[PDB]
Amino acid sequence: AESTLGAAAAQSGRYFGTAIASGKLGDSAYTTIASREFNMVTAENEMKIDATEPQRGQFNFSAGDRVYNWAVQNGKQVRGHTLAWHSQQPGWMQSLSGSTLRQAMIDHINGVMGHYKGKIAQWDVVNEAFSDDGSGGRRDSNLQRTGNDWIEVAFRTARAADPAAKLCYNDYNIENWTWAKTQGVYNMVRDFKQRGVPIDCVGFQSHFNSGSPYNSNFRTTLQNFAALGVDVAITELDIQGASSSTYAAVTNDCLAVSRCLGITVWGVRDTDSWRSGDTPLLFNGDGSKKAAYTAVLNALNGGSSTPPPSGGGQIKGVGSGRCLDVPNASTTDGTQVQLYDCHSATNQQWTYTDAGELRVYGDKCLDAAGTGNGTKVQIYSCWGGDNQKWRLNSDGSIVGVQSGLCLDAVGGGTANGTLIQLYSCSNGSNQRWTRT
Amino acid sequence: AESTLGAAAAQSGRYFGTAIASGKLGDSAYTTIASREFNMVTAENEMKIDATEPQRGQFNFSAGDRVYNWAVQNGKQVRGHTLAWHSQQPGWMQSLSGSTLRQAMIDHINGVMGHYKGKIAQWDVVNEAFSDDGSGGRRDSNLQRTGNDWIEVAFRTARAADPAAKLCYNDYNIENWTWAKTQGVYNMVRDFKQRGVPIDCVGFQSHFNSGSPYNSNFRTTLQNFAALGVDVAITELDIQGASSSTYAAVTNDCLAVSRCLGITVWGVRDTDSWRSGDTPLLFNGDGSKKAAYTAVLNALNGGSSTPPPSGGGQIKGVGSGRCLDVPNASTTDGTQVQLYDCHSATNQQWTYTDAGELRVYGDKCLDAAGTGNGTKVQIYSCWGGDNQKWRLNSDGSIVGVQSGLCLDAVGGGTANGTLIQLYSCSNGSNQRWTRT
Ligand SMILES: O[C@@H]1[C@@H](O)[C@H](O[C@@H]2CO[C@@H](O[C@@H]3CO[C@@H](O)[C@H](O)[C@H]3O)[C@H](O)[C@H]2O)OC[C@H]1O
Ligand SMILES: O[C@@H]1[C@@H](O)[C@H](O[C@@H]2CO[C@@H](O[C@@H]3CO[C@@H](O)[C@H](O)[C@H]3O)[C@H](O)[C@H]2O)OC[C@H]1O
Ligand SMILES: O[C@@H]1[C@@H](O)[C@H](O[C@@H]2CO[C@@H](O[C@@H]3CO[C@@H](O)[C@H](O)[C@H]3O)[C@H](O)[C@H]2O)OC[C@H]1O
Ligand SMILES: O[C@@H]1[C@@H](O)[C@H](O[C@@H]2CO[C@@H](O)[C@H](O)[C@H]2O)OC[C@H]1O
Ligand SMILES: O[C@@H]1[C@@H](O)[C@H](O[C@@H]2CO[C@@H](O)[C@H](O)[C@H]2O)OC[C@H]1O
Ligand SMILES: O[C@@H]1[C@@H](O)[C@H](O[C@@H]2CO[C@@H](O)[C@H](O)[C@H]2O)OC[C@H]1O
Ligand SMILES: O[C@@H]1[C@@H](O)[C@H](O)OC[C@H]1O
Ligand SMILES: O[C@@H]1[C@@H](O)[C@H](O)OC[C@H]1O
Repeated sequence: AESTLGAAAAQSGRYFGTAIASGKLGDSAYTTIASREFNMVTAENEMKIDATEPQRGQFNFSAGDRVYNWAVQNGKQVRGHTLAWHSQQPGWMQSLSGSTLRQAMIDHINGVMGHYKGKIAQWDVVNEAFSDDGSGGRRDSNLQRTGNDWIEVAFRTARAADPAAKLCYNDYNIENWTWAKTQGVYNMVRDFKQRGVPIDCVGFQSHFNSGSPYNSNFRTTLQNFAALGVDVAITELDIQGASSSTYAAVTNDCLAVSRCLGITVWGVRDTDSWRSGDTPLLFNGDGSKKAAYTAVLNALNGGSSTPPPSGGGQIKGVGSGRCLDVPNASTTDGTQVQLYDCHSATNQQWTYTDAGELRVYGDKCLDAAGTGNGTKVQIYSCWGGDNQKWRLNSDGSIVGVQSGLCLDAVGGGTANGTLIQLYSCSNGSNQRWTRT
Repeated sequence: AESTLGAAAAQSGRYFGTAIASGKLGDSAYTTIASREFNMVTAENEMKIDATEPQRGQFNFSAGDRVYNWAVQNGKQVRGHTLAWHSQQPGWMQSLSGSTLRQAMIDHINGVMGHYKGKIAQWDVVNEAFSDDGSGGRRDSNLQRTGNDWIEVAFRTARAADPAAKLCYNDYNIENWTWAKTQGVYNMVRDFKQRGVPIDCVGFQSHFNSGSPYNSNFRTTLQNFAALGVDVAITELDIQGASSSTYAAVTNDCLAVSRCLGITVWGVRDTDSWRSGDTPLLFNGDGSKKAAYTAVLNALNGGSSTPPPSGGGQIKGVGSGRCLDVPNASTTDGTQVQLYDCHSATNQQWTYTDAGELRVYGDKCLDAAGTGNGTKVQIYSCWGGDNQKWRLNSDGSIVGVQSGLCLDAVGGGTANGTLIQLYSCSNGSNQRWTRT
């Protein structure tokens, strides 16, 4: 079922999930995508400390169960997030310290895991316990101030509460092997395994942005932890800008490590993101698939046999043999493109950007002035509009992110001068193109 | 005066205005920008038919004077918009026809211009009277069915009401000289001027987008109308995606036409735009100046003494005599840039795009990881974020759109390897650059 992320992921024995917000489950557009694309669910906030234990000793699972129920009803496994954490603690817990806090921490773990016993695949037992100052030490929080052994205690408590669950330590900025934080978590996990402290997995949040960017050494980081005898999981994936290349790279890294269980993107649509401003997810506001969605799916399906055109390249249609060409190498906005015999000419050299654009001349974008059939495909100044973004389907077609339509040679004409338009996608040779 | 659009425009005897919404005059961030940047105002809706005459015979100038007064008290002239139009007519007018309507049009023109007699610089007497079907003929409206001569009557009536006001015919899609609509309006005005019909100006709304793209022949259109003996004005300018080149082009088209009175953009911030989705204005919602803002300001001030580079060029520091360089021509995201002896190489070839990016390698963007002083300036995959958009100030400084900070050579360093950071613009030589 290589047509959806979850099913594609399943072809390598992995899962592909998302974070579900219970308040969005009544949104049909939202649930339609969520249910179809993922086979793993994480509650975005519903299973956190403040949501599950509002007052000390009083547990509440109405919010968490709404997410859980929806997940199982739709055939998805669930990752519990999160049991021990310095953030989003209910007021009563924030005011605790020392042994009083230590026991509350333990009491909380028993209460939540007990309620969900035998129903959770993975639990992020402890979340973000290391600092970002750069020395890879522990984050100073009320939890850490109860004693360095609090994490160990949390894991032992969790194991006893629900032995069927995989116990994960979850954190961010621990993807780049060169960062001190990453090495600090490694040493802790190694220490745990050596002394018999219960831990089965390490979750790498994977919140990538220009501040803490993706680095190919992520694969080694994954291998390094995997070699300690624990599984690894990409738990909260989102990339600032949503580079197609970066999304594909992350996917291939996980697929390269046998112990990488799966990938969870932190949200469904960009509009649902905790950082919508970074348009970091795979679907945009209107629910359409972004260029990065296609790159992720293709990556899950094993990628392509031959490497795409590195910088520049021509787009040749199979049912014509001609290359996508801008009439008379013009650079005037609003110029409808056409089919024409191939040759070395800039007005026939298109570049597919990580943003999903098909640029010509370096700053002119394949543009669609409309969303319906017949819409002329032209060139317009690049500005990032969804009508300037395209997805390159494995079947050789090129669909408009905004329109959902495919680049179509009018009347299936193959002769030179044949204009390009937007028409319902098919499989006709007048809609398939070959990178070169 | 050359730090604000209005002032820069004033240098050539022109003006630079915007459309003011009475409901936003209580928003200090709105007015802080409006009062500072523009010296001409058009009420976005407050002076239209339905707003000034909710019932035949009874005029309500409250909202209108609110805008007019704010304008005058803040040193701005006013464009009256608009006296006779098929849109936004009150309910009672939308039903009138023939004679009674013709008389209603006249009375309305008399009432409004009477109230504002001698206070209005330009009045859009007639708005959008030609259709977009491609015939080049009049639009079929209750107003047109009263007699093809309605437009002539409106102008004769207007001249009578207030002879001190320049009377304009305003429309959209009349910017491209090759369009039939444009010719339809051209012939009418030519006829009017010959037969003596009182008309002083033609307003070009200038709403450019992928559907009706800006075309360089726009200057030809302006020059052809100017030749007829009428003034011309860019009345409701907004460019989809707000390309710097296009904004600069339209500005130069006006500066090249002795009869072009000035330029008005249809709104203050992108969030105030009637078409926010197209982010077609000069200011972002947070109030920051967009790349296009600087392109317009530079254009109004007479452009750069030397013709700016055309994609893929070097950026050399004035104080160091060294170029903006990507260490070892690395392509990895997060790599901070440096200064280095200038030489022909891709890691020194920067392309400034219409969106305001400084690209390298084709799909890598000069990127600011944060917004405070000391923020590292690096390269990151291009995605259109404001932390990847820059303004090329005429003084040679390069300011980040998001941060409002200038590219800065750390500690005024001048040697190879000096790193680049963001910092408060200081006019220092380590913040000045020459593009070649
Ligand atoms: O709630 C959590 C967020 O607070 C957390 O924020 C991360 C903070 O660090 C960011 O990267 C920094 C970039 O600048 C360097 O100097 C710092 O050393 C880096 O840590 C990172 O991008 C943010 O996401 O993210 C996880 C949330 O749960
Ligand atoms: O007002 C509260 C909101 O600010 C709060 O926002 C949530 C904060 O956590 C987000 O998820 C985290 C992302 O970073 C990872 O490192 C963490 O592990 C995640 O838990 C979540 O997406 C936001 O919605 O939600 C509750 C509001 O009351
Ligand atoms: O609900 C009403 C709104 O829909 C209405 O929107 C205004 C419509 O006119 C816009 O200005 C015109 C843009 O097109 C040009 O050709 C015309 O000449 C302009 O007048 C204006 O910006 C919108 O706000 O406003 C009133 C609401 O009640
Ligand atoms: O205007 C006409 C187009 O609308 C028409 O479009 C075709 C519809 O059927 C699809 O299978 C074809 O691929 C598509 O081109 O083509 C003829 C043109 O005159
Ligand atoms: O209300 C009017 C709009 O309907 C009008 O729309 C234009 C129609 O033609 C297209 O080519 C243009 O892109 C589009 O803006 O614009 C003027 C406005 O007053
Ligand atoms: O390289 C940086 C200098 O360019 C920077 O210069 C300061 C800019 O702001 C002005 O108000 C100060 O007077 C001036 O010194 O200082 C920091 C340095 O790293
Ligand atoms: O765009 C076409 C150009 O590429 C070709 O060389 O000559 C014919 C033109 O229409
Ligand atoms: O990036 C620099 C490169 O351009 C120069 O040639 O050698 C030194 C490098 O740091």
